[PDB]
Amino acid sequence: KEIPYAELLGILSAQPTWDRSNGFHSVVDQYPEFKMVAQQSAEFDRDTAYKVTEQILQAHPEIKAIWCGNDAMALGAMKACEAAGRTDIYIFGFDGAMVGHNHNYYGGVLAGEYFVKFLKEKYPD
Amino acid sequence: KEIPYAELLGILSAQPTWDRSNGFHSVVDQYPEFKMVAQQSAEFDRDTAYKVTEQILQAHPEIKAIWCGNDAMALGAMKACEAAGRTDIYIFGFDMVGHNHNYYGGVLAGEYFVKFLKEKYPD
Repeated sequence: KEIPYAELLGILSAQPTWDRSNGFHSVVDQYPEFKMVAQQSAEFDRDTAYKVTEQILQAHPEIKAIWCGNDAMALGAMKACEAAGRTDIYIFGFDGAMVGHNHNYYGGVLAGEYFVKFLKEKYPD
Repeated sequence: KEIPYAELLGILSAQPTWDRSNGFHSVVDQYPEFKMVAQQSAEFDRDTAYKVTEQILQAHPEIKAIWCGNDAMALGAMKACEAAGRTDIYIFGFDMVGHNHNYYGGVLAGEYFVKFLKEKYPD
């Protein structure tokens, strides 16, 4: 039933962080089977994402996926999963590159659609 | 030895959030005994802070203090601490090439946070 996941946020003071995450959540939050059990900044950085993911894996072992606000954080997350033997966890991300929406928000929307479609196929009810 | 704490940030897209937090950290980060174990927006909102703090207290029972980017969040955090029986936790709050008023308010709040907590928890 439930698909628990974690999210790695970018730098909290940087607008791309909010736009990517908000776009992602505009989609994923419509599918209540997806449960965000952890959400933390990894500062758009690979080494920080490794450290943060290592901690998330210990506190929330049930996660099936991690969505990341840039490629560097996804790479660090993937390394941490490998180091923990958690090669089962799926890693996703969007790297980019106010009234209305922009590039980072729409990219988060499309990334969220893919995240839902992929994970509902792997983990149907 | 160490003094773990949590920070409740304002609305992430609002510049006062960052001026206040950056001024606070310009002081606190110089003192290595203070360790920020959780940092999360509570949207400058009391009821959001209540819910966010309830979650932080369960993930990070080691915390001895919470610093908040406005009064509304401090009040929500205080209520959450009471609800969890954690009346031991101290709550604090305050309500770009140059520096501005919110930054200097954060600096003064951080100086007070350090002084107060170092008197409560001396080496």
